[PDB]
Amino acid sequence: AIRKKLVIVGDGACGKTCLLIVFSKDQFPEVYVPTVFENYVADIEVDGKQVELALWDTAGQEDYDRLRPLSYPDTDVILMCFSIDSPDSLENIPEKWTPEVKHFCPNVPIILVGNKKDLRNDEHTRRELAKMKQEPVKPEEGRDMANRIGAFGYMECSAKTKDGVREVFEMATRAALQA
Amino acid sequence: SMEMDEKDFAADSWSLAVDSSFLQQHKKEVMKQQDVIYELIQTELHHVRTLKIMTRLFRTGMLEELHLEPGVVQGLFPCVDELSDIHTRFLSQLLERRRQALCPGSTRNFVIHRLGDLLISQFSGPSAEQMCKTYSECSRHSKALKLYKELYARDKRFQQFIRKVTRPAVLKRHGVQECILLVTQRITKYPLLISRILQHSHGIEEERQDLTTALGLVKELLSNVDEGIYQLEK
Ligand SMILES: O=C(O)C1(Nc2ccccc2)CC1
Repeated sequence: AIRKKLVIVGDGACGKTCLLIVFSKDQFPEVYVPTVFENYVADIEVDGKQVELALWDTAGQEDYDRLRPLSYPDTDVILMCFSIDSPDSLENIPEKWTPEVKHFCPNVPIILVGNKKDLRNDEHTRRELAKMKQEPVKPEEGRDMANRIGAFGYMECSAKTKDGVREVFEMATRAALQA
Repeated sequence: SMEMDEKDFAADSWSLAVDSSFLQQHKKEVMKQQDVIYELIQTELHHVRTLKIMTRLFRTGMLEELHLEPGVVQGLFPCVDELSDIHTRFLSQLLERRRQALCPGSTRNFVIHRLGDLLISQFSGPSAEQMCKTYSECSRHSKALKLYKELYARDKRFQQFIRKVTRPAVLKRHGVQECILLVTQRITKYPLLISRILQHSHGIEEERQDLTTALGLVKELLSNVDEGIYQLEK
């Protein structure tokens, strides 16, 4: 087993904490969804290789520019998160998150992850977004953004329905393994 | 950690920790408030358990089993004694508040109605000054990590000691570097927990105001810690 380190970055409403919890529990919490995530060491086996993946969150650190970079040392893979029901969180990816991740984590692979994909076909979501001259982030828009920022790849998931969650973490393990 | 507190906080939520016939007696909004309060104490117990691994298992183990140069162990675990005193006292007050709230004849059924006052005390006055000063001193976080990395890759006895004390499954996510980041990230969890407790504390207006003040206090502390940080290099 090789030890690798994954850090999840992105805006407050991107749903990065829910993604970590649903993955670490391997279930959608049926009684209480916790407010915070501490850390977790996942035993993952991808493409025949056994890896110990330490999972870290940056939630609560978005306003503290000197505290936040202390999460970056020895990172092997970055999960750059944005919410599909929030086009403004995607707009902040190349001008706020990408320059910071490339300064503190040079040559580290970044996977651009579109969270809350179930909300792409939500009645309340499409209506609420239309009241601001907006619509849910389309799959081609996420792919375009990942190209623009030089991401290793672009993926989508839904922590609520657990769809796409396992695949994001297996891919992240594969990205951490490359040299 | 002591078995007493580990059992009282073994459940995933307050609604699962209390007896179901006690849960049935409360309104939904109370259950939601209590679940976040339980998470605050539960994660505070884990944070204090982390600082105990750093002082008793890592730091003291290196002083008694290794011949490290003077100042090496201090550089690996800066302010851990001060941090352990600050948070063990805060945990003691949270656990005492829970205990006074227990129903007679019960060791699990309780409701914490007044938390904001305890949070205002913690994040104000001398106790706030000592947390700001101790967390600003984060500036030594990177140097501690480099020192650990240098020793693991150059010292046989240090590597054997590390491999030995971190071998139990209970320390899987609690190694030297994991401990250091878990401590740095703790302070930025407080606003998240307090805002969700406040979200469900509008029932009593004094409690909503106490929590609003307590939230403002944590954010002032975090802003002060953030401004006082500058990475040190060896
Ligand atoms: O080498 C392997 O076993 C892994 N898969 C992999 C897949 C595609 C290209 C390169 C490598 C990293 C997990």
